[PDB]
Amino acid sequence: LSQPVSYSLLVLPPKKELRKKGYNMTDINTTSTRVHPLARWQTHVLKHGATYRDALDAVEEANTKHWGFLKARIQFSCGSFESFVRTNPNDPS
Amino acid sequence: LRNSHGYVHKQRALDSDIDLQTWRRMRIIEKRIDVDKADPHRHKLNH
Amino acid sequence: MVLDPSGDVLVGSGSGEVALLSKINLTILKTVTVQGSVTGICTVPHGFLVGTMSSNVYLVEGGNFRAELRLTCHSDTINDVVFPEGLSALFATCCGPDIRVWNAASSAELLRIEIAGLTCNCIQFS
Amino acid sequence: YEIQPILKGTKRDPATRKYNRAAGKGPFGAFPPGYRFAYKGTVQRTGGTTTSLYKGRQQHESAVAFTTNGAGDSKPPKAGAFKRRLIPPTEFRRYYDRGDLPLSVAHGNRPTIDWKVDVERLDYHHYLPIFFDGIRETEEPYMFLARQGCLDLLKRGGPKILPTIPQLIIPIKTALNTRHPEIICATLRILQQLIVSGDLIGEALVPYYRQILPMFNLFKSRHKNRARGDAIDFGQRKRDDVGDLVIETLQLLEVHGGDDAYINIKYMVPTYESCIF
Amino acid sequence: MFHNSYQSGFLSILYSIGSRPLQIWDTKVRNGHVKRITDEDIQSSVLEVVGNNVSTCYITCPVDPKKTLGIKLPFLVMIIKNLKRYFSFEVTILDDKGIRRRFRASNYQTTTRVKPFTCTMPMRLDEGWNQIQFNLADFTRRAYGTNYLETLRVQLHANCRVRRLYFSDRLYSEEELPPEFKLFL
Amino acid sequence: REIVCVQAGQCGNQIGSKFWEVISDEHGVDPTGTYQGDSDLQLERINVYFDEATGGRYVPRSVLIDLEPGTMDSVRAGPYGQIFRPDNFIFGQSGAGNNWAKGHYTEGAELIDSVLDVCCKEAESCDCLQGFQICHSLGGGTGSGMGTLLISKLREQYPDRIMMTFSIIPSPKVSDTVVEPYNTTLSVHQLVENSDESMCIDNEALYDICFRTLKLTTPTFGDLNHLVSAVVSGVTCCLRFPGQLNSDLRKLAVNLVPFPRLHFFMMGFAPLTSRGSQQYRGLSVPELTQQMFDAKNMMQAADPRHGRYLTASALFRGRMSTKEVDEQMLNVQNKNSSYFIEWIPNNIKSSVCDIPPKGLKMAVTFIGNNTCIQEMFRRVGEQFTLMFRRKAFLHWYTGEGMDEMEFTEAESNMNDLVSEYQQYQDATIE
Amino acid sequence: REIVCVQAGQCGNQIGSKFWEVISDEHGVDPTGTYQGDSDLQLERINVYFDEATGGRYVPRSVLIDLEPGTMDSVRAGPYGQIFRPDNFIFGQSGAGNNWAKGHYTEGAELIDSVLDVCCKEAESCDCLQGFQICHSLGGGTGSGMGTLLISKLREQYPDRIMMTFSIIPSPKVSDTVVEPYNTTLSVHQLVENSDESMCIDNEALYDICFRTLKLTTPTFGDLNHLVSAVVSGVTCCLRFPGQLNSDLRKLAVNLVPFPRLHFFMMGFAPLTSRGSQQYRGLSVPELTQQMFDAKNMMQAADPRHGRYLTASALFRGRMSTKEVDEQMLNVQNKNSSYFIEWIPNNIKSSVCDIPPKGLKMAVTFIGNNTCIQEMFRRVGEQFTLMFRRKAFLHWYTGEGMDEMEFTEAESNMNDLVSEYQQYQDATIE
Ligand SMILES: Nc1nc2c(ncn2[C@@H]2O[C@H](COP(=O)(O)OP(=O)(O)O)[C@@H](O)[C@H]2O)c(=O)[nH]1
Ligand SMILES: Nc1nc2c(ncn2[C@@H]2O[C@H](COP(=O)(O)OP(=O)(O)O)[C@@H](O)[C@H]2O)c(=O)[nH]1
Repeated sequence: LSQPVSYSLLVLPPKKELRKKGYNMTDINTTSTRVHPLARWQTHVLKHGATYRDALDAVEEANTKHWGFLKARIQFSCGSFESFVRTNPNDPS
Repeated sequence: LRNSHGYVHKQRALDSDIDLQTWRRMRIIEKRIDVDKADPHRHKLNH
Repeated sequence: MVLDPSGDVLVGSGSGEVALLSKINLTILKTVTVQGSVTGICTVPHGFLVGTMSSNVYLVEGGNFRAELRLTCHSDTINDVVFPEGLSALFATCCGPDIRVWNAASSAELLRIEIAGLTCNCIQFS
Repeated sequence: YEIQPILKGTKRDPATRKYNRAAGKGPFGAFPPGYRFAYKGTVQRTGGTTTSLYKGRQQHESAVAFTTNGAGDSKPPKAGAFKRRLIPPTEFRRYYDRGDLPLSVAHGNRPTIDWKVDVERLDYHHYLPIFFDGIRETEEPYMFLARQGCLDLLKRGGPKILPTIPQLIIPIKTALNTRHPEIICATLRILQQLIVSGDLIGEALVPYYRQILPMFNLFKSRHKNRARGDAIDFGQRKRDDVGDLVIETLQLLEVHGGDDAYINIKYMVPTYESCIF
Repeated sequence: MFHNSYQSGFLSILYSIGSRPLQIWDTKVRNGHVKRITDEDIQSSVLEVVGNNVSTCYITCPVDPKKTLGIKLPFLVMIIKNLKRYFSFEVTILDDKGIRRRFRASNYQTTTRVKPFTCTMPMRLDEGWNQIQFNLADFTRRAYGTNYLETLRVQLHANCRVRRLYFSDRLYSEEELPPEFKLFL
Repeated sequence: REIVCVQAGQCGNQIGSKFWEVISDEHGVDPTGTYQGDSDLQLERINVYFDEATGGRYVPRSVLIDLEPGTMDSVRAGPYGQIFRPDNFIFGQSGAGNNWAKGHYTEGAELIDSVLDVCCKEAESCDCLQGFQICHSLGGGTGSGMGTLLISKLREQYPDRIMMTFSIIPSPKVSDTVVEPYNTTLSVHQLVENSDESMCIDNEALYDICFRTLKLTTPTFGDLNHLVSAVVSGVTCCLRFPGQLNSDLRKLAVNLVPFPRLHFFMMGFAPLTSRGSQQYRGLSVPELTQQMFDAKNMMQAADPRHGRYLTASALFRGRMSTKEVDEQMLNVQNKNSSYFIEWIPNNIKSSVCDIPPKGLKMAVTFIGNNTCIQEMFRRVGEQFTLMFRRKAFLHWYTGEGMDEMEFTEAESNMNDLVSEYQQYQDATIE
Repeated sequence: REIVCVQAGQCGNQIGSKFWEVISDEHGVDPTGTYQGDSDLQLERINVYFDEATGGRYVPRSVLIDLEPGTMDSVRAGPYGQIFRPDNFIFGQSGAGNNWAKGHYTEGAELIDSVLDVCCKEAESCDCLQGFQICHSLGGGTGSGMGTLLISKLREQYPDRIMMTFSIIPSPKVSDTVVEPYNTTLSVHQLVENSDESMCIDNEALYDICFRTLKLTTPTFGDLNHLVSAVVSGVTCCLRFPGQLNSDLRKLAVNLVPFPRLHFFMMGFAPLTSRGSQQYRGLSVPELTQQMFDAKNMMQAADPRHGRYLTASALFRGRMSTKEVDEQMLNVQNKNSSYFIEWIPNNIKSSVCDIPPKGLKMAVTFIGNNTCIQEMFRRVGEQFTLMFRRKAFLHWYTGEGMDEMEFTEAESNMNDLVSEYQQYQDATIE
């Protein structure tokens, strides 16, 4: 019934900047629900004709676009959302 | 109500319809929106 | 050659590309490339199935035509099957130019060795 | 249900029908007559759940070119400098259909115009402007007859071609304004033939650069050489490249023009370079 | 590149005849074009480099900017037809003092200028087809007073039709050239 | 942190005129627009409701919309009318006729693009935008239809801001319009989806305020609209003056709304007292708290004794200690414990602001979230069902073009809202 | 650096009269000719437009030409008319008959020698001569025919100076004269060869300026001629007063004209605003720039949204910052980037002058070179082709003596001008 209206993304800064600030490259995998202190939220607007399929395609494009990415969120017009995470960290696909 | 260089005079204009309060309003507004503290062509005025 | 529910015609080529053609003027609307010569197109309520000459079966979705692979089989006389010494969860088979390693519990496969134009005859584990 | 073939770039093109309305008929003329507000559910229910991860999806509609918000992604409409234009009616068609012309086509592998009267006695004032007016045609047998007759008249003309120059400017200009590349190529080839066919003709055409050369500027950059890099083109025999033709025509005009053709050509086309000094 | 090759007699790197004439050349073309066309005067295929801006459109050799030709022959010979327009070319050489120097020739230069990195000179072309014989050793000795070792870059700019570029170890007469190098009208 | 106001229809434009009089008085703005105030404290937050014009002048961040200009011409001719920007008046050429479908579908869609253009021009000019504030009646025609249309469009365009509404709702005893149940039901259906927080007022409750508390002999709509302007300007007071414990519209919403459908609130304002009585009682925090919870001082017909408070908020203006505020709110929660929902450990938020309204030593405004609001919706749904079974006056709405399924959906959704309130009223820990 | 003005025909003489009123007011010259100004800056460049007579008096370097003296007697009777030198009024004894060929060939060659004698007497008196300035309409008879004749003669005698024209052109909706297409086509043919810069104004655009922006109830030709006198006096302002970034007619031509035929420009003037609105918005550089680029305020019928800007120029008068000018012109170029021709990296030139027009704190005049001018020439060519194919009124012109081939030449030249504009609009970098 409802249709997607936006998709949210959580990313880490580039690898060189993360090394410059002094945070370890590894030890990012954990069982806790908390996130890294340098992870930033950003959001984007989908077009009117967008559906679940092309929204998921855009999420996959963001996943393969750049390093430093494990969180996703697709927001519907009814206020609900579902999250996408990597089963294995620092490993795409 | 203005001289050639574009400034709003000092004293009341003869047979002016506006009152003193709006005259003071215009003066303070114009002093607020000036870009320099004085006219760079004062010396060329005659009377 | 299989017709979709809407009326358009599906095609399958020897190069491995699958396209969708319009019923009005026969122009390409969507396209996917898969491995192996396509021999067989199926219809499922949520998508399509494509079968290839190299015994690969793909599942594609009619929404925007993305392909995924769920089948791996040999296509010629299987010559030999062996087990490792002391291990039974996996076994290796040889057939034509291919050597494959399967998982005995789940019938999956994660390894492949290919030398094109040749035939493998006997395999053994160290 | 019904099918519609692409029908483009083929023997039956509706594109050639829109231009040159006079074409399409047989050897003779035309035949004698007789031959509300429906409910669509609750689309959004986001009230009471405002958050910072939301942002606007509508963002008004469209954009004005010079408003405060900006033009957005709007673009102005194209003028259509290269759009094909309708072909004006020609006097050659009327004079050929009526039956006043003394030429007929002699078939063969190399087509040649058979002349029923000696060319040197013709009144070029009546005939030469008529033939140049037929270059604009795009239907057989008018194209070959008109252009080959133009070449034949120019080649065998002699000293009588020179006084005809003022009467030839209007057909030359009207042929170039049609924005059909093949008509442009034919006109350019005939112009190259005309320049050298006689003497004191190049000096006569200097005052008329104001009417001819404006169309040269538009098409000097169009090229058919779509081959990548070092690949050769095997259709060079046809001479269907507009840019090379216009460049060599400009150079020939400069060489045969006389003392001060360069300044006029430079005033017409800006990116020109002199070929003499 | 040519450091380990045999270098004697004639060494040619360009030729209009062939499957890939521009194999070891790179093209930087804007507001212009490059193509191979048949020539009217000599009735054979030639390359054409024509553009509205002289500086922007050119072809370089070798393709990788970090590579050097490494050719030790003293002379450079070109086969260029003038089109009554602008034309320029560059050669970069190396001397026994270890300094990379440039030699630029253009047909619209007014005065010769000598600088520690560049020596710009005028160049005039005759009507029709021309062969240009270039003496790198003499020019280097006359400009910088320093011996010549090798060339390591060749450039060509619009506009000009080209058939063959080759190096030679000395000047040769008309009859001493092999048939494939001599042009015929 | 600036708010943009929208005034729609006759009721909205009339209440708005009194609101902008009260706000202009508090910040010392002459009806010519000249600042004439008497403390710098007034100027330093003037931006919250006023935009700054170039010379000596201030302009108010408000959009006026109506379908026939009669009300607008009366307010523009009024004593403060000149302050409003001429370009901000948007009007049509024929009235809404008090019909929701006409106001929503025919002239609504005709004007709405020009209204959205004005709202966007005003919003994009702000350096940081706070929520919108809208005043309209739910029983009318252009108020209900165009107000809810505009609310839906702004929620599409600004989903991250706050949406706040003040709304007039039909009295339980006497109707002002014959077709009120349809317009009210459709508007409440639209609001419960679109709105973040909505306040509801009965004119009958204001009449009881006037007669019992102020004992006015001859009240006029100016008095009712002054009471409303007092509470509306009071809720935002902490936004625009310093204080010991700051508060904000978003923080109010976060503390008041437990679940997103439960966003309908009651309002009250305390230092109401008749000209004869003031000699008998000095101002103090206990007196304000006692008036604050007295149902005589509440602006809705439903009474708290039949429901329970999920949450409440009190905003205090004046120079006072935090100890008395905190202990009064504790004592009221402890003494009346059966009327407070037991699975929330503390239902009242307090806030304190230093600067009272002129001529009062202290003031408080009260906002309350109480389940007794379900009886009002039940009454409206009953009257709707009575009218719909007989298709009462239905041809007007059907002739404009509405599907009946809209009416059955809106009735079903409101009925589910009353059921949801009833379930949470009688919920238990178990 | 002094300019000589020529006013031809009825339109030209009336616009000239209003222009010389505006200029004499700006330099503080009494209509008796006595200097009564209040700053030395007024006196120090008076030579640019005035010649010095012995006593108090100053005389303006202008020639008035017309074929019937009715207009001259009206201008001599006007409020500033006395200032003009009596010997400078040149008139014949029979009218132009609204016919271009008559105006060009029969009375033109009869009168032109006395006009050339006066123009030479005025020109040879200058110590250094700057360009000529000519005002005329293109739709009339003596204005078009004798104006273009005189322009051609002056271009023969002074080819190295500047020739500048202001020209009135037929409205797209209503004609004032039946034979307008012939006179317009022949005049544009003369101008594109002879002129250096030509400005075009539609009376319809001035009516829409007056009605929409100034809200005048009953505008008159005095208002239209004031708008024209404002732009005309603005173009020359940097010649005759100090400033932070001087500019000159030749610098305008060099920056505006990419190729010599593309010299026809549209005009606008910014601080137009009604007495009621003026209280709500102070003058500032963002406001002037926003009004300046709004097509509502531009004086041609073609709209910028159908074309692209090759170049534009803005001349600012007043004491103002350069930073605001530079950043606004950059911001406007960046936000609307598709409407600016891409093979020029920055299309707008700015200039700043210290001395505003009297009674305004600041002003800007805008000159724009836009391809949408092609629509006007195409429309005129269409109406010309409709009339000429049918020989609609040609016998009058042929009876004066014109060959029919002139009409086909003028049509062809205008059609080529349209083609050149269309080609440069759709050009690309490749
Ligand atoms: N409190 C108050 N109520 C009002 C006022 N004006 C109208 N109303 C009420 O609002 C309802 C009429 O709605 P109305 O504003 O006329 O709707 P509209 O026609 O769409 O603008 C009735 O219940 C009136 O009693 C006012 O100034 N104050
Ligand atoms: N803007 C403006 N246009 C004018 C004025 N007087 C006449 N016109 C227009 O000019 C055209 C008439 O041309 P006119 O000057 O009479 O030509 P003439 O007879 O040769 O002098 C018509 O379009 C008139 O509307 C004027 O004072 N101002």
